[PDB]
Amino acid sequence: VRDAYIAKPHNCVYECARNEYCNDLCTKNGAKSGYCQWVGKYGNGCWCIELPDNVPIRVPGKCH
Amino acid sequence: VRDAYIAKPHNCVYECARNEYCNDLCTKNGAKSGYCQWVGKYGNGCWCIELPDNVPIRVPGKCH
Repeated sequence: VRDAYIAKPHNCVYECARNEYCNDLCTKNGAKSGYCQWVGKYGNGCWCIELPDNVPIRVPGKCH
Repeated sequence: VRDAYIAKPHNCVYECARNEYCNDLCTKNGAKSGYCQWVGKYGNGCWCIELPDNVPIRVPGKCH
């Protein structure tokens, strides 16, 4: 498992305005919990705790 | 076509913090354009202009 921004196609974050939205998105995908980052590595977006390894995450590179 | 909040499965909005994120999402799904609406019927989320009828929208009920 890993803690990371959960990705949507292709190598993009899910933006967010509140923590519960991210908690729900994360747990639906198997993570323990999640919250909304504002000033993390990739800016605004959902961050998941203990996301299963085969769920895509945001990594270095361009989103589109 | 209708102006509406585009839905993420299942009956969820896409939350947002910048307009390009919504315009990108809405136009990929065939809308004329879209923007990040902070306040509205279904609170913060992407609002699309003239989304095609076959693309789900947020409707009453809970996101799941």
